Amino acid sequence: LSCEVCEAPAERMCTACTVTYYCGPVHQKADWDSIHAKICQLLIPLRTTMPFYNSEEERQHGLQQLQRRQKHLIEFCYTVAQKYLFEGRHEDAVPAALHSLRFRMNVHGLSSVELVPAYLLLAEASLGLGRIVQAEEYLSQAQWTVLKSTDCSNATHSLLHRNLGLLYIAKKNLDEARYHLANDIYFASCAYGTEDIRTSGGYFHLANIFYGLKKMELADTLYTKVSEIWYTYLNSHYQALLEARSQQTDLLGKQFVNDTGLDEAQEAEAIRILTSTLIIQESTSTKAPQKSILILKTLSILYYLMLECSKAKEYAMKALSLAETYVSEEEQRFIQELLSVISAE
Amino acid sequence: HLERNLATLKKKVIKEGELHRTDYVRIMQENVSLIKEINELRRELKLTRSQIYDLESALQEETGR
Amino acid sequence: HLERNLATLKKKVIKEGELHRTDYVRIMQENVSLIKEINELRRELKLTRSQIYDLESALKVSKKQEETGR
Amino acid sequence: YDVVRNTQYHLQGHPNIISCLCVSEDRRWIATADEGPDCLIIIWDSFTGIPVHTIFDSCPEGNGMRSIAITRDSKFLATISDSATQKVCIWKWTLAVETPACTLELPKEYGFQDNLVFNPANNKELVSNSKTQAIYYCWFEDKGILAHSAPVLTEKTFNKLVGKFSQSVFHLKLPQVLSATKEGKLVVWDIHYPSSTSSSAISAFPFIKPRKLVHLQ
Ligand SMILES: [Zn+2]
Ligand SMILES: [Zn+2]
Repeated sequence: LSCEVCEAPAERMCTACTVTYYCGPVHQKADWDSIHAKICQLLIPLRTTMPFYNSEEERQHGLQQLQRRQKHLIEFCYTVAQKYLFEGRHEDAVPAALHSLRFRMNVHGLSSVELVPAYLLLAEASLGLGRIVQAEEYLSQAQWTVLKSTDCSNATHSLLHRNLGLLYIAKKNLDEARYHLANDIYFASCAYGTEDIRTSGGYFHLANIFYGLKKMELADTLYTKVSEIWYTYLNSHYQALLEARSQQTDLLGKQFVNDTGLDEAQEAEAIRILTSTLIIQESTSTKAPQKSILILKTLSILYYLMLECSKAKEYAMKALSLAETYVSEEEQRFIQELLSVISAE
Repeated sequence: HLERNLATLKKKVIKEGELHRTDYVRIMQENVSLIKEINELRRELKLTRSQIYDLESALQEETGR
Repeated sequence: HLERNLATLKKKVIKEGELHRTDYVRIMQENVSLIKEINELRRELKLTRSQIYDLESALKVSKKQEETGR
Repeated sequence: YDVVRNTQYHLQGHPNIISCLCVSEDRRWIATADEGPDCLIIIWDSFTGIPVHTIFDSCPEGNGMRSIAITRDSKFLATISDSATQKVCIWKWTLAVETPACTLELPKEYGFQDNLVFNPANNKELVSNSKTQAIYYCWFEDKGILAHSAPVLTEKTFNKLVGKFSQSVFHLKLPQVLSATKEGKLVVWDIHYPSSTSSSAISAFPFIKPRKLVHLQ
């Protein structure tokens, strides 16, 4: 046996669960935070070896429900890992990712494409740790898998190319960074369509390269494309919510749920993208403050749909003050309406 | 032969149905008995808590109107 | 047509009997589950009751309008 | 009536004595009926306290609605008329509807039907019983059909006394209907829904089967 979380020794028991194994206090603490704050005990129902399911239907039922629970927690762990990578908590990401990988090994087997998402998260954490060659290990595995893969979807391959690009981005060739992110953007565009937030994430990394190249007009163009995507999606939700709340009233009445419809990890990535986009859009070209107003609107909408009320208010107030000098009344009246909705809700 | 076989088979099947119904209701009666016994047991716990407190202890407004 | 009568009877009744026995198994699952939890109760409760009797015996030993209407 | 303020609030009359009432689960809404002729079904908002809503002229002969439930879902109201043969009708009260959406009338044999309840796990299921018969209902709005079954219990089901029963209700989690008895017993039913081969035909509307009887006190 080993410390499953790192394959160092099982130096200590997981007193929370007995089933988890730690190389003493540092990984004990980090894995406690990472998986046990999220679910802790639920792994115990996974870890327990079954008693005899006595008939074919009992075996089938027990396997099906165990496996589907395993899958559900596999995906929740992978979402948690993604959020820890977006939150920068790469230490906490390392347990969550390694667990999700090992459970994918157990259900799917090492050969599966389903590991490729986890392998790429383990690259991403390694690059958060600067362990470039370690990330190259898991990208190597993924690359062989996908090159063999009989069925790799457009989204899956977009993931591969995106992380390949990120790995070279830690490397030193901007040409490769563009080449691979471009492939990611293509495969996102054909899977999702051209206005998806994930495509925009590709465009964002491309913009950051064009900013590093100081190719201000192309970088700003990419930042515009991304900002417009985020705007359009959040507008789609915000408009639909207000329109439905307006549309009709029986005497029963109703109230609709204020909702981002996002993954919390997608919300964290939205904040990371929009914030970096705003700062780079200003520093490349303060000559277009209206694009800052657009990003402030975008974030204020996101914050309202979250009910991140404090930043929703602050960023709406900023947008309104800038829009009064810079922009037509439509901008100001939208931002006033959004503030009135935040303050009422 | 073929007919006499078919007819006797159908008769056998009908009594098989009789047996199936008989056992089904027998198990239903079992389930009833178990339910009763569960209730009895759950009730029987109720008393036990009460007394121990006594050891610790040992150590017309209508007419007003 | 006689052979069709045979085939229909055989298949229908075979499925009927399989259904009825598997339903008996389904109800037997509940039967066993209840019997288990019943006997768990009966043991743990009778233990508790007896130790209550012991503790109550020890407790016993160790502890040793009308005028206004008028 | 408010105990602590010690003040009454009032809902203003009917053409007859009030026969039956049910309150919405949220206690926003209160519905009421009166007996006798000319009956009106009248519904109310708790927290206006001077609300109005009404169904006029619901039944010509019908001697007022002798039991009535409202959806916890709050979309529908459903009613049982006093009449020599009783009516069952469903009402889209969220609309200003003043006529039945769907209707059925039932044999006398079931008897006075005077308990009715809505299913919190459904929008298209209701239960009702008399002293002496119990009934399951489902409404197929796309068909525009309301279907009923009222099967007859007898000693044979358990070789036991069962006698008269009072109220019936939809189970917490299972495809089941409960009935409570004067006998100290509960009765439970399961519902069976059109098997796929039936779907090509009458698809005989969901049937109720008396799976179980137990004595509780
Ligand atoms: Zn543990
Ligand atoms: Zn370690």
